[PDB]
Amino acid sequence: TTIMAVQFDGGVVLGADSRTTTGSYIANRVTDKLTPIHDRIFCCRSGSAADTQAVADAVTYQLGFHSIELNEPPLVHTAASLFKEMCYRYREDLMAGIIIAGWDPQEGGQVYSVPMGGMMVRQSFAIGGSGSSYIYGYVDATYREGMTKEECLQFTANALALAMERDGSSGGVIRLAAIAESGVERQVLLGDQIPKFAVATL
Amino acid sequence: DRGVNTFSPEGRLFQVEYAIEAIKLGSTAIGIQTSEGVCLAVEKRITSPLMEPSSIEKIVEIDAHIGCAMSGLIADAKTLIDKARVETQNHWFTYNETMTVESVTQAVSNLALQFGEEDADPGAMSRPFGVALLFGGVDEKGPQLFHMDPSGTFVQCDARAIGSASEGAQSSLQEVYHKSMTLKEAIKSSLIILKQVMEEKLNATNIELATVQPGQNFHMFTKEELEEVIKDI
Amino acid sequence: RFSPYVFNGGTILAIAGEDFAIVASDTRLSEGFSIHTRDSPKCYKLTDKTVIGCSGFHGDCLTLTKIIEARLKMYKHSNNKAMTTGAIAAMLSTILYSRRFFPYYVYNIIGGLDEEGKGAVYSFDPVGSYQRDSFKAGGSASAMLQPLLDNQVGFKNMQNVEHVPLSLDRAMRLVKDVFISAAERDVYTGDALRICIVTKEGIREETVSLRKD
Amino acid sequence: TQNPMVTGTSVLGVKFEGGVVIAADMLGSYGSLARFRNISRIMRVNNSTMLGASGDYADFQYLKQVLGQMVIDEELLGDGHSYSPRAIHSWLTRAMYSRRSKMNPLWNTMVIGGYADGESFLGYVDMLGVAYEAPSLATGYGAYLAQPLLREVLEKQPVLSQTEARDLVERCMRVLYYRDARSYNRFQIATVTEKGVEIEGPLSTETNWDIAHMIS
Amino acid sequence: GYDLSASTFSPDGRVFQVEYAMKAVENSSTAIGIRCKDGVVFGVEKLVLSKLYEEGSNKRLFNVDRHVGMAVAGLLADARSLADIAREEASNFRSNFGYNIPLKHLADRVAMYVHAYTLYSAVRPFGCSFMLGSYSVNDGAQLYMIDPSGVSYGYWGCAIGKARQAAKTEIEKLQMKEMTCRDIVKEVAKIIYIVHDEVKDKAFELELSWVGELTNGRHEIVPKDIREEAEKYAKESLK
Amino acid sequence: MEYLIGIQGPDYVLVASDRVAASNIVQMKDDHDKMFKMSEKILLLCVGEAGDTVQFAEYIQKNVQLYKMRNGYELSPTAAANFTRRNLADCLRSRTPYHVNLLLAGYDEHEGPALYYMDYLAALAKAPFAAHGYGAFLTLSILDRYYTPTISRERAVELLRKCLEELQKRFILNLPTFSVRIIDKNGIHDLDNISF
Amino acid sequence: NQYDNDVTVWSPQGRIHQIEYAMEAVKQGSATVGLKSKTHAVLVALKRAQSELAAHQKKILHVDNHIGISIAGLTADARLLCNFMRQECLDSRFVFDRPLPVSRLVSLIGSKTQIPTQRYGRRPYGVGLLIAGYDDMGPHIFQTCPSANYFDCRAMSIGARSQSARTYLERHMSEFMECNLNELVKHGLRALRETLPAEQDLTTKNVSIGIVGKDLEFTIYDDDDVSPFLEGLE
Amino acid sequence: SYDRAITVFSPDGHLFQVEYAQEAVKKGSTAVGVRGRDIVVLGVEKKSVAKLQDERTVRKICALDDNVCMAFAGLTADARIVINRARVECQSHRLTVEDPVTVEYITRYIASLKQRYTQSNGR
Amino acid sequence: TTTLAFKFRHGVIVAADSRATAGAYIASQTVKKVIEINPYLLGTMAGGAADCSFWERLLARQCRIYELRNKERISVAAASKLLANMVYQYKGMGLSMGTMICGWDKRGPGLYYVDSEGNRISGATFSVGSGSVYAYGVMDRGYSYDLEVEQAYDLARRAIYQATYRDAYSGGAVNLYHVREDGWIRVSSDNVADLHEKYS
Ligand SMILES: *[C@@](O)([C@H](CC(C)C)NC(=O)[C@H](CO)NC(=O)CCCCC(C)C)[C@@](C)(O)CO
Ligand SMILES: *[C@@](O)([C@H](CC(C)C)NC(=O)[C@H](CO)NC(=O)CCCCC(C)C)[C@@](C)(O)CO
Ligand SMILES: [Cl-]
Ligand SMILES: [Cl-]
Ligand SMILES: [Cl-]
Ligand SMILES: [Cl-]
Ligand SMILES: [Cl-]
Ligand SMILES: [Cl-]
Ligand SMILES: [Cl-]
Ligand SMILES: [Cl-]
Ligand SMILES: [Cl-]
Ligand SMILES: [Cl-]
Ligand SMILES: [Cl-]
Ligand SMILES: [Cl-]
Ligand SMILES: [Cl-]
Ligand SMILES: [Cl-]
Ligand SMILES: [Cl-]
Ligand SMILES: [Cl-]
Ligand SMILES: [Cl-]
Ligand SMILES: [Cl-]
Ligand SMILES: [K+]
Ligand SMILES: [K+]
Ligand SMILES: [Mg+2]
Ligand SMILES: [Mg+2]
Ligand SMILES: [Mg+2]
Repeated sequence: TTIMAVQFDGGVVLGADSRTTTGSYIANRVTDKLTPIHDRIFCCRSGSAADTQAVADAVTYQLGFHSIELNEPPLVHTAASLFKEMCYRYREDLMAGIIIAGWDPQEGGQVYSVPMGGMMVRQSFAIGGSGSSYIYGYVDATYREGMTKEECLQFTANALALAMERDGSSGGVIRLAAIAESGVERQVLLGDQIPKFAVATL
Repeated sequence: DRGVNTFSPEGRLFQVEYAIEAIKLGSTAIGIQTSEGVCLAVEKRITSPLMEPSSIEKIVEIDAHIGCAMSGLIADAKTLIDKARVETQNHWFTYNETMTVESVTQAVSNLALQFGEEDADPGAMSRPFGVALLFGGVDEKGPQLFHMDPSGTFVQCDARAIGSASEGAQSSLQEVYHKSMTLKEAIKSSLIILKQVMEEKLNATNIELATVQPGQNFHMFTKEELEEVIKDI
Repeated sequence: RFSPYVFNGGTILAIAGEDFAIVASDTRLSEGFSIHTRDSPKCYKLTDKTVIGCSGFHGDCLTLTKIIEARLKMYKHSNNKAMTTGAIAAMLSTILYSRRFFPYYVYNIIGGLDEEGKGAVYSFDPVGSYQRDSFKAGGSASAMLQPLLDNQVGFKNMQNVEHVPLSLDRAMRLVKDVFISAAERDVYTGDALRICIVTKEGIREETVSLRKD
Repeated sequence: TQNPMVTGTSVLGVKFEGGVVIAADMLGSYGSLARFRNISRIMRVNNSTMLGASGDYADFQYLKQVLGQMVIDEELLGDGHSYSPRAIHSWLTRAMYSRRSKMNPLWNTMVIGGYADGESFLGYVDMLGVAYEAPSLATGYGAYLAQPLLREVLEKQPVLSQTEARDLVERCMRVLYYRDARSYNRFQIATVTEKGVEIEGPLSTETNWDIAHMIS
Repeated sequence: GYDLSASTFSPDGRVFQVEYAMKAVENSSTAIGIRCKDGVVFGVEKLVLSKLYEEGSNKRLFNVDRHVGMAVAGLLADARSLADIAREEASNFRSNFGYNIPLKHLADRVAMYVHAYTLYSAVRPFGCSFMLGSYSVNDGAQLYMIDPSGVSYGYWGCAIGKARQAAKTEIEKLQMKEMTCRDIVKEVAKIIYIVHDEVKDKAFELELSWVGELTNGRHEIVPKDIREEAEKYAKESLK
Repeated sequence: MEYLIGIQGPDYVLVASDRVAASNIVQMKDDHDKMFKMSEKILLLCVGEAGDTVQFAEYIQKNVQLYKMRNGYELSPTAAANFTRRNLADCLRSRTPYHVNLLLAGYDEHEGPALYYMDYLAALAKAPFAAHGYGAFLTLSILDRYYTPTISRERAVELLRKCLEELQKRFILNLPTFSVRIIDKNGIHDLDNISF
Repeated sequence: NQYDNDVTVWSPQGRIHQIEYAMEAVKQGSATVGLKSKTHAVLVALKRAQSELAAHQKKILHVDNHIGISIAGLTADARLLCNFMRQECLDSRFVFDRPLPVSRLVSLIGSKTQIPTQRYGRRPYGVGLLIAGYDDMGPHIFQTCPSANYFDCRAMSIGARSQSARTYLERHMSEFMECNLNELVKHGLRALRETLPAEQDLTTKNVSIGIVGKDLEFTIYDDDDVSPFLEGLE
Repeated sequence: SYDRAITVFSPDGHLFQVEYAQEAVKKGSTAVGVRGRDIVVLGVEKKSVAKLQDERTVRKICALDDNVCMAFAGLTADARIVINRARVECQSHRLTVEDPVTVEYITRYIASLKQRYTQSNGR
Repeated sequence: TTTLAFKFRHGVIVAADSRATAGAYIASQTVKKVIEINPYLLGTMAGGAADCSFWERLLARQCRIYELRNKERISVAAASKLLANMVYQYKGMGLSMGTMICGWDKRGPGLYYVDSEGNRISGATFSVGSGSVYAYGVMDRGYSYDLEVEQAYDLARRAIYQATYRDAYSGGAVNLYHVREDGWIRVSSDNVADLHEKYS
């Protein structure tokens, strides 16, 4: 797995590879790792498929109920807090590295990391999953303050493609989502649409 | 019908007031505290010559330094006596010392209002204890007599009677008591008073008597030792 | 394997006289090859007549002393008098045994006056075995202190010497000497020696400097 | 926590005349990876008290949540009583000991600094409930690299000015950046005086690499 | 008889035990709240039943969160119990969701707790009514009132206790939507003095609190000097 | 280490058990009794882990006696054996298993003599003869060689003595004396100890 | 009537008769007085003796070094509540290593004692307390009731004929803040003495005194130890 | 679980449930005991006769253990409960003391069982 | 530790050393290993010191309660059984205890061995502790039911002595008690260094 999210002025971009593995067998080559938690709040999942599905389902339930009770859209920070509470409390029984990202009317586009262990921190951009190791350098050199939505989408797709080339544990297609006040726009980059960088032959 | 934890308009618990009235159906017991020790004396109240008098036990040892005389509903007293015994042994176990008479009395008195029907365990106490108790003993404060009743109120007394004829007996105790009175005088005085108040002719089988002294452990008087004291009285 | 224990060092000592008790300890608190602080005494006042010395795992020393303090007040409230030195010792035995299967990693020595006004020392293992002693060393350097006390206070292995009563002044000299000797050889014992002297007049305090290496 | 995940390295503290200063870098490491490079490892508890934590950051965040809520609860009463630095240090000792005794520690080592009633307070609490006070403290590699320098200065001059304590802390942070492979050259300094608690940062030390040309 | 348990309806569909609990609130001296342009102000007529009591004793104004005040009437031990419930609810909300409880949600949660004590022979209804007040830049000023049945509504102005109707008629004279907290405190003090029956109950303390732009959204006691000025204004206005 | 043996004839059951209680390298008692009277015509012989053995046997004993007091008549040997088995098996997977091996001997008015064998797992077998302990390894073949179902009680005591002499000759442990009892229509009889 | 046996039954006037009845238990106890200055808090109690040969019931109890109480009403309820107070104080020293502030302890009593007033088959506590304490905010006198209400007091008296004591305390309370300790205790004794029949006087057998302040842990004076305070009521 | 207080005091110190239990005993068949020099004897009345009854099944005299027996008067179902409880207790005593009960020991046990059912909720 | 006891015509002899150890460190030479349960009943201690002291002190508590409740002395059988039933629940949890319960009751002189493994047995003679093997040898070669009182004291003292000689973990003093029909008495305390002088 490689997961990523990036803030821009008015929203967020999220991205993931699509590979589920047991050992080195690919059990699903087109996994959807970006799961909607509410109308404008998604989570990117890494670690155990069972654990992250169970936790995402439970948070969807909690956040939904909370939202109906308050009669307002939920805060991105609230969604992240609910993940954090569950990931921290059950840290000894879960293997879950989560990014929560979305939009709300109060604070705009926001990205939160909830890594294994269940800490929570807001970030400009976040990467996670085992493939993320191979793109720390790339993201650190390429990130610029003030990127547009379209630039965040390219930045994300590039980072993910590089990770997917090098990490045996990541691959398949790139799933992207952009979230803003106007809604959610999803897309898939496959085959020739995935950014390409040569193998350095002699 | 009302609940067991209902207050009357005078600010008393009905059940406790009624338990106090049950003490008046008991045989008379007397306690006297002197500088030489305490004595406890009780009317047995034999109801048939076929009854074994030694099977009536209204004075009991709590520990070597502490005895207890009871009046009222005697069956109720068993769990209180056992709690007193267990507490003094716990205190010995934990602290390697004897428990004070006051402390024993306090421990028992904390059971008193622990009744009621919707706080507690599946079959906890439904009512107060219909018992009054005199604890007589010796500790580092010297000789000591304490009284306790079903309200959980306890207090030190120089001399005290409880049961049916306690008014009466308490009046004679005011008349004869003095702070410098000897134990042998106290023993005689309490038998003289029991003799007045008892319906039956006093003798060496229808009373019990015990002492505790600074020298000497809890001691129940034998038939032969009672006969000796009865001669003068 | 999280371990719930660590060893923090500390040497303790108590001596019973005819009308006094001494309780003494070094003030170094250690862990591994490091010093946490040079000013952490191992003696705690319990009553006007009783002092306790505690060494071993500092987390347990702190907890146990706070438990003892609460229990002394509970006793005083239920019984209307302060706990005697003997009753504190008996109670500590039960508190230690209550953790028989997850022990307090603490070596305890009580020093105080008994009910006749005489010096009393009680020594403990971590699970609450105890007895009265005439003198006792405990903690990190106890095997260094104890033999000299056996010899000099107990007169052991000596012929042709009068078995005189232990004066406070000589007891004091011995206490300082043995800690000075221990500071030479036990890496954990050092910085300063704190001495509490319990008498009928109260508890007073002396401190003596030790090597800082 | 059985297994710490994202962790913080050393925390330093030193008393000075009129207050206490503490220092900590802004790094959460994930094993050797310098993963979260802008996190604060210092908390203002209330007006008289501050706290710095080494070890597991999620466990620190939990303590911050609990302790923050405790201060709020107390302020609601509006009754003229506040938790002193010593009280907070006591509470923390109990909490860590209690979690140790359940075999489920909070995986942290903490430094509590405060100023109340004319007295500087500086106290340590570790994950096992080992707690004490001292004129200077340093957790982690700071115990080996910083504490020797703190104590040597304090022996020559037990009473430091604020500016002397601040310069001494900066020298220690430099050493730690040279020699601790989990450190990072972006830190905060927090100070407590009569006036309250101030947290400054992000700060950096100057470094010298002349020795790179002294090998042949 | 049909009025001994909260688990028994009367033949006309009333729950008399809840009505009786309401009568305890209606025997109590008066508390008022007023929402205005930039906050909420509370005032209580606090009857002093003995001169031996300290100034401040038996407060009827509470902080239930840093941003939320509570003003009570009725049986004071019941009210304090509810303040503790409100505090626990605010605290738990912050722990679980990670931000300050919105006033309306706090009002609704405590009202459901009150409501739970109106269904059963096992417990009795609370003998208290209370107001909750807050301010924030996002939510503006909010004032809610909750009664022993567990009903909860929002208000521009509100009064509870024995001179409730007389207080409401004075509150209706203010254009509170356009006034500031500093203006409204004087009018709160004025209204308490108007509805106070100086013949029947001899001595009272005025208790004042507020939350608004001027306190940065923190619920706080009105400062002493401002309270004294408001009292002086109220007294002279009585004339 | 502990030896039990039983031999059932036409109208009696003969049983014996060693009398040693050992600990580490020493015999601590040489007159130990491993037999428990359950009722007038039932013996339970119990060996195994210290504590478990007495705790288990005395619990069974008290309950068999309770059954008598409640009902006016005794459990049969077979009912008592099945009761014993139910208890052991029910404890096997509990927090309190009992590590004991047993023989149950009895005489029923209507069914005649019975000998039952039980191991610590609570497998129950009726047998014409049986034995427990390491000593069983050296004596069961002697029983297979010489036992017949009509064996008289004299010859059973002779056969028993062959078994016990074989332990003296061949077994590495010092088991010098044995308790011997017989059960028949007239109850439980003590015979002389067999000693070396 | 149908309204007076259950603490869960409101009367049609908005009252709870069981709570009012519990308050009668305190009005019938022997009188006790509490008062304070800038530096000390004092309790003074009359002790009732059953017969001429009984000791006289304890009225003043130690809670912690900085807190003591005087009781009126059911003695067993007084002990239960005193044990709760003691435990709350011990907890605070254990956790925080500092004394529990007096006003926080009183809040805990209010909250604890309110609970049984709202549940079927439970009863109020039939005891009233005067609480003397000293903390960072100085000396305190608090009063607690069977209703679970409590009061912060300049001075107070509860129990039988305590109206007289309260009248004395109002008359002299402008003097209390500036009193030395001896003056303050004398004022307590004169207030308590107003509760007595004209024949009878304060003696070493019937007076109990409790004192706490800046320099003084909570201390109880009984029997021969009250004599210094009784001599010079001149 | 049913926790009603059943045995309570009345004005004048009476426990009416206990007094009514004693009325039940007074309507039971007569039972008599005499302590001899080296024998003890129990005899009991009746109760019904009735030719079609199996006599064995209604005895009012019962072994508690080998060395202790009892007779009762009153509610026969209640007696069966008490008897079985006492029989269990005799086996605990043997188990933990390795002596048979004294008659006073098992009496004291039965009496305290009875006392508990005058002071426990729901019974 | 070495402890022993034996029944004979004139009651029961009980003897012990006085050493305590923590590994190879000698922690004390003055431990009392014979505990006074009541005036006619003694318990002996071998194994873990805290374990023996705690459980025998609890035994003493229970025996005293028994006496108050039943109005008679507890038997040696019943006392040993109470102790066995208490420790049985803790088997496998690491208690280390080996005790002899020594008294005189209605069946005459009484002696039971009880331990943390669950054993409880009556017998004529026992020795318990790391030095027991050495004590058994000398006790066994001198024991008789018909020993005179002074010969019985001599045997007990000598058996413990010889154990202290061979066993690194036994030493200090030999403390000797005699349970008689009217109570136990303390008979002697002899430092092993003084016995060495005497027996050569
Ligand atoms: C991802 O972390 C990925 C994310 C997951 C949310 C789809 N994780 C997995 O594929 C994990 C192993 O890490 N696999 C599973 O949980 C197993 C699911 C099926 C199990 C049976 C086939 C036995 C990456 C980087 O780990 C993907 O490689
Ligand atoms: C004894 O068995 C002896 C008997 C005991 C009642 C004193 N046991 C011990 O000495 C045991 C052996 O581990 N020691 C302890 O329980 C710890 C004693 C105190 C340690 C200090 C740290 C105070 C013999 C044979 O084991 C004696 O050697
Ligand atoms: Cl998935
Ligand atoms: Cl992660
Ligand atoms: Cl991750
Ligand atoms: Cl992963
Ligand atoms: Cl794939
Ligand atoms: Cl009476
Ligand atoms: Cl970061
Ligand atoms: Cl902060
Ligand atoms: Cl209203
Ligand atoms: Cl009173
Ligand atoms: Cl009362
Ligand atoms: Cl009130
Ligand atoms: Cl009053
Ligand atoms: Cl029962
Ligand atoms: Cl010795
Ligand atoms: Cl018993
Ligand atoms: Cl045996
Ligand atoms: Cl051993
Ligand atoms: K790949
Ligand atoms: K050293
Ligand atoms: Mg799992
Ligand atoms: Mg060094
Ligand atoms: Mg087992």
